[PDB]
Amino acid sequence: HMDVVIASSGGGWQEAQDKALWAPAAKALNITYTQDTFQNWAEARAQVESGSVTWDIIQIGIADEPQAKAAGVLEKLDPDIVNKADFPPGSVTDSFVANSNYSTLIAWNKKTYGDNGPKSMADFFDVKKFPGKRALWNQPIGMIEAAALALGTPRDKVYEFLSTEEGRKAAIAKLTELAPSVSVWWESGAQAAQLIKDGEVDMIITWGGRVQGAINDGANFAYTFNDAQLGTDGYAIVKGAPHRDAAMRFLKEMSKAEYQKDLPNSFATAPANMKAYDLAKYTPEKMATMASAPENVAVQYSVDPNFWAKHAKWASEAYDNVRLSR
Ligand SMILES: NC(=O)CC[C@H](NC[C@@]1(O)OC[C@@H](O)[C@@H](O)[C@@H]1O)C(=O)O
Ligand SMILES: [Ca+2]
Ligand SMILES: [Ca+2]
Repeated sequence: HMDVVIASSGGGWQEAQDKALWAPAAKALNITYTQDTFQNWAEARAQVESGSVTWDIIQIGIADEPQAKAAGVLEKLDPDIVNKADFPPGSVTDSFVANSNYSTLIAWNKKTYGDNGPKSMADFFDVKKFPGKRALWNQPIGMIEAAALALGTPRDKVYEFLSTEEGRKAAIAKLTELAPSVSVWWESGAQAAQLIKDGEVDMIITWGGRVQGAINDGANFAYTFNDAQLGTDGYAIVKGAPHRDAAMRFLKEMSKAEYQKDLPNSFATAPANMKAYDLAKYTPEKMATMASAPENVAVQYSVDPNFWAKHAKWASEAYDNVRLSR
């Protein structure tokens, strides 16, 4: 009840944040903290709506931020919590501080397809060319866009296509056509990593760090950055946080280059603080696994928070219908 409560999505990703950021920053500030886990920012909304907020810091996505901010779920962060020039443009708002870049990408089972696995969203959606069990997230960010890409939309026109009612309906129709081949709608990064380790799916759209972690654990899977979504993860403080002031100081400390440099030590993620790269001096081998590496960025498209700030409610309901058809 006296400790700052920080929450992310568990598994290897939470363990990496706790080791590189939370435990060293709390030690430097001589403070005590408690961890929690959640999969959707709507759980932070529920706390705000119930009138009993227990979480202080929440780890959310860059495209969750406009929605959460509009719903009054987030506190406004103190000015100069970070220097905006040290982070990618748009990754730091008045209610969010980025901690990393990651990819929502295609991974496939080498026992099923060998080296000849799906290398694009058109291939992921091609049950004729690639027969097998698919796994998709139970939340729509990266999933609606995957269907738009599968329909032939160029990566740079994804959100131009999803700007019309016609494009949005076509993306849902493409997901509905794929739905009978979707054996599991994964709910957490650790569950997606477990599906990969057990070879329970033939192909999956999930986060790069989770995929690489499963492969490091022995999974006979391969993956590509082609047609992947370049995402941004970060921190926000819950509106009415019981330890708001202490949380603000903790978030300021953990955003520093000295902690950020250690974030990809074992977990395949890309630090958001640009000064971390100079401090750590990552090997080319290390850089190649990073979502934000130039060669990887070249075959990706960035998530658009402006799209999600407008059509999240529609996407949630329509995507729920696609999954509820099973
Ligand atoms: N930054 C990273 O490298 C990790 C990427 C990825 N994070 C995705 C996430 O932030 O997306 C929005 C929310 O669903 C979160 O629960 C989740 O941790 C993961 O958990 O694997
Ligand atoms: Ca994991
Ligand atoms: Ca990951």
